Amino acid sequence: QVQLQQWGPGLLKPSETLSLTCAVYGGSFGRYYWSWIRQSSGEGLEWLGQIDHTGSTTYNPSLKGRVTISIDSSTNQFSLKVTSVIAADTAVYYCARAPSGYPGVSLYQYYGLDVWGQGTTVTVSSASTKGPSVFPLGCLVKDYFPEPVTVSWNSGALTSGVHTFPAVLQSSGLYSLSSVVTVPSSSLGTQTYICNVNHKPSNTKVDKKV
Amino acid sequence: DTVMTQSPATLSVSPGERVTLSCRASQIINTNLAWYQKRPGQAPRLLIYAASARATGIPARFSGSGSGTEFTLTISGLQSEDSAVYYCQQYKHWPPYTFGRGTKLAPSVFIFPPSDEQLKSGTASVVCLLNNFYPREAKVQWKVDNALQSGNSQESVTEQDSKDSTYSLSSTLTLSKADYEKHKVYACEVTHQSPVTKSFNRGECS
Amino acid sequence: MTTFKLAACVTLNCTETRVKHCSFNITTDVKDRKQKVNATFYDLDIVPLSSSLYRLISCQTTTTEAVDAATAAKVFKQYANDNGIDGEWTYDDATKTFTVTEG
Ligand SMILES: *[C@@H]1O[C@H](CO)[C@@H](O)[C@H](O)[C@H]1NC(C)=O
Ligand SMILES: *[C@@H]1O[C@H](CO)[C@@H](O)[C@H](O)[C@H]1NC(C)=O
Ligand SMILES: *[C@@H]1O[C@H](CO)[C@@H](O)[C@H](O)[C@H]1NC(C)=O
Repeated sequence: QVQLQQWGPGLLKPSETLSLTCAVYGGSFGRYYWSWIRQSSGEGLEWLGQIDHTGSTTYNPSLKGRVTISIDSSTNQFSLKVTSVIAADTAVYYCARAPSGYPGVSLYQYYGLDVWGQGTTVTVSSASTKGPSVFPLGCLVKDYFPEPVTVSWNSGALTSGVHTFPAVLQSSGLYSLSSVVTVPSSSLGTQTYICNVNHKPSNTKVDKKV
Repeated sequence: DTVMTQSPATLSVSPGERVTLSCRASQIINTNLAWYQKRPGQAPRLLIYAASARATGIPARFSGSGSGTEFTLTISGLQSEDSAVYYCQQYKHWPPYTFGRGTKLAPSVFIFPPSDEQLKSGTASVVCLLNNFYPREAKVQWKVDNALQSGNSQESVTEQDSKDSTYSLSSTLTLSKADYEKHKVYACEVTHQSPVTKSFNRGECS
Repeated sequence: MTTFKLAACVTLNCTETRVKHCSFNITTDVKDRKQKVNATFYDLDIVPLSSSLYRLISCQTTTTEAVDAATAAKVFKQYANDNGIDGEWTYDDATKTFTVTEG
């Protein structure tokens, strides 16, 4: 019943301030740890902090004072705010829920992170943003920054059997990757097949017909 | 600050089998240990909490035991979807709840030279596609006219599909149109498993 | 070689704030009318059973150090006869743990 949905920047520059916002659908704040966890691109999970409906917070010291969370009673959302951003902060960021027991009644004071938001990729660098170029085959999106890029087919309908690959960093300082599909034999006409490609960081959505 | 230490790192071990994943708290953490599973295009989902209790939802084929300092998630009756990463989190000592660094759980060749548009812009890259490995360990070398390309080929690697088996590879050779307009044979040499290595030349037909 | 646990588990009859109201049979005196009684629980603290019935996450446990799971079976079943423990005998090959559900 609980939906977690986050959103925010995804690219920003050293010294600045990251800001992310999780909104909770189907339930409320009631004595849960509303948490923030991140994973550097090929790294370990790192616990950032958490807040409960009070305003009570607990941040990870090993981040000095940089991290700060807040909560917004009205809308059922809460929000991460990292200060003085630097390159290591490039990581996927998740909002998550942890239940905190019940004073007296409960065995423990923490049950898992049971509920996780979809994730927000946040890339810190000086480089500016460039939408990809889309070159049909199959589908090819090339030369974009930063991560990541959206690949859906026929406004979502077409789905099955794909191997949409991981991004490959080029020497040009710009990422690029390759999206395939597997539909053997033919039936070339009758059905028309389009790749939806979206690149939030740079306001680029191409519906390039293949 | 408790430090979590999983041990096997990787296990690409065969289905149906019994597997024992370890986790080791550097300190005594009673039974405050949870286990997370991480799928591909997915966030972590909660498997076992309280060192031993299955999270509401996750099937009984998962077994988390342990207490004090050495812990274990354990799976046996594997479904296909079970390839993923498996992380453990301690929650006795905090600030820093701390996680462990995890445990990680013949091909088919194709080839693809550029379209009209990729050329008309400036440079052109030729990519090949290794649909479905078993296993992923391989070397794929681009060559043009009894040569070998070094430094101008990039590599892409997928992680095992859940609703199937397998891996998948994506190499790419990056040069300018002042180099694709020329030259003859363009070979993607996929070694293992004797190799059929598709190609094309100079520009051709529809 | 290996260490075996045995959990002696009070069965719970129960039926969202995470609270569940539940009833179970407690002892003391060592042969009362076996007393049905009502306590409050945290829903995440009870695990289901094949019926709606529940057991707590952790229980009062005894540990043996057997030669084999077979010998440990005896030892526990003997230990249970010795103290007034009768119920469902289930066992896990991954926990190496015998759970008995009383009440
Ligand atoms: C004990 O619990 C049951 C079910 O919760 C209820 O029917 C009964 O009234 C309770 N007894 C008291 C004294 O509250
Ligand atoms: C115990 O649970 C059963 C169902 O399994 C129910 O019929 C019965 O009324 C319950 N008794 C009490 C005292 O709650
Ligand atoms: C134990 O409790 C069950 C239901 O929880 C009940 O059916 C049974 O009568 C109880 N045993 C006693 C009171 O000795």
